[PDB]
Amino acid sequence: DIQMTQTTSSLSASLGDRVTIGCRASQDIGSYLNWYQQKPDGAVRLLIYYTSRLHSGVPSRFSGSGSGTHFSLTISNLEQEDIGTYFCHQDTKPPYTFGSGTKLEIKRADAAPTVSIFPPSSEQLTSGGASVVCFLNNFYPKDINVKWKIDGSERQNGVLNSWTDQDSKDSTYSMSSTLTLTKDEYERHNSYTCEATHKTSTSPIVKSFNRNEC
Amino acid sequence: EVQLQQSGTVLARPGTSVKMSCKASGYSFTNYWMHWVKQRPGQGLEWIGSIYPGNSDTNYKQKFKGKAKLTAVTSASTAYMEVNSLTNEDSAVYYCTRFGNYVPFAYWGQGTLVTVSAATTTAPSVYPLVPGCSDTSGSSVTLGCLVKGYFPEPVTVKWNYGALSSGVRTVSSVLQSGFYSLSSLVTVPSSTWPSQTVICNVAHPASKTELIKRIEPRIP
Ligand SMILES: CO[C@H]1O[C@H](CO[C@H]2O[C@H](CO[C@H]3O[C@H](CO)[C@@H](O)[C@@H]3O[C@@H]3O[C@H](CO)[C@@H](O)[C@@H]3O)[C@@H](O)[C@@H]2O)[C@@H](O)[C@@H]1O
Repeated sequence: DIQMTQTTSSLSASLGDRVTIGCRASQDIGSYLNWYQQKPDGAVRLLIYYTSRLHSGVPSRFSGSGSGTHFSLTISNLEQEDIGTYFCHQDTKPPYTFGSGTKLEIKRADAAPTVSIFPPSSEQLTSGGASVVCFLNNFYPKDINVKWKIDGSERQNGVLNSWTDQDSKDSTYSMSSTLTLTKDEYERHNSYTCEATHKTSTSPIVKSFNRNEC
Repeated sequence: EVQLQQSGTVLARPGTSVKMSCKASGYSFTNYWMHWVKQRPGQGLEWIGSIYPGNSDTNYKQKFKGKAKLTAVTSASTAYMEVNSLTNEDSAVYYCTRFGNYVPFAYWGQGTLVTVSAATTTAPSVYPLVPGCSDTSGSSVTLGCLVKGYFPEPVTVKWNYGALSSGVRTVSSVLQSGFYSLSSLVTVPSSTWPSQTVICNVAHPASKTELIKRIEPRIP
């Protein structure tokens, strides 16, 4: 079939900047190249069809170009609402094929995380489990490290890390790190600590609690 | 005007078949081709085939002949796709999408998530996320719910039955040892909590469960 190749899988750019997303076809497809935008909730929307024609409610900021083999979607001036994943699509004739997408992130001013720590609930504890949660709120860039210390000793096992999607309004991220223990393991130690290292500060933000309650 | 309404998430055992639906409204169903597109995580988009409901003509990507079957029922204004001999490779979000006229895929369904697995449905356990016994100041409190041990996807979380949406942060689900977990957090003014019911609403479509978890201060 016709292989559609996208230039890059991810792109980061500042508000107001010109942004290009590229697509290449393994054969000449003339003008039969389309651009769809997919949002985090999975919604798909046609933006550009037949190489260069804008579809419904698409801002004048968007334009398309094509040589027949090399194509690009261009955003003149990046706006908040432009977050999403962009896919190209050739429809010369069946079988239709698609590029594998380019995820577009907004490059924001650096922002330090606000850190919160959550001891296990009595509800979980009574059931025999113990999860400890470190929450890092409203930071940029996405890259962030969370270190757990149990009774002062580093713990890597049983830790699960996850991020939100980039905030649609202010471009920040949040993330949680969850340390999973048995109740018995949890009650065998006193000090629970998470340390968050982020490029905004050379020193980590540290949050702790003591199982013996302060 | 034009809407494409797809069926809900499905869990299916390997080797069996699933049949999903795409109800069309707001246009003449029989006068436009309906296409189906497969999205597997980190595998882009794949075109499956299309059907013209007016005369029942179909085409397929060669790969999907005998694997996916497209049908349409005019009286119901509904397009169907039946995928047989299910393998892990068939776990995906499937979209129905309308083609034309003089535009390509102008209208899309919301997608149908298929999970192929031998594992049974497991409802999540929900635990409250409550600050430690009074140790941080002081105008904005962060609360939450830990959602643990569920299968398959998805789970959705909302706050105060959807009335609370500002300051809500819900992290992506993670898969570990066959099960999924996520957490949702909300940051609200100190005068709101513990004053008013901060409830998280946890829905798990596969198990048909709709859970609530009250967020209450710790026992002194
Ligand atoms: C301007 O460029 C855009 O317009 C192209 C779409 O234009 C066609 O849309 C009308 C409907 O065409 C479908 O119905 C025709 C007759 O059956 C088929 O040629 C079109 O169906 C597609 O072809 C496959 C069947 O061979 C079927 O799977 C597909 O649905 C037609 O009047 C216009 O030509 C769009 O591609 C360009 O972006």
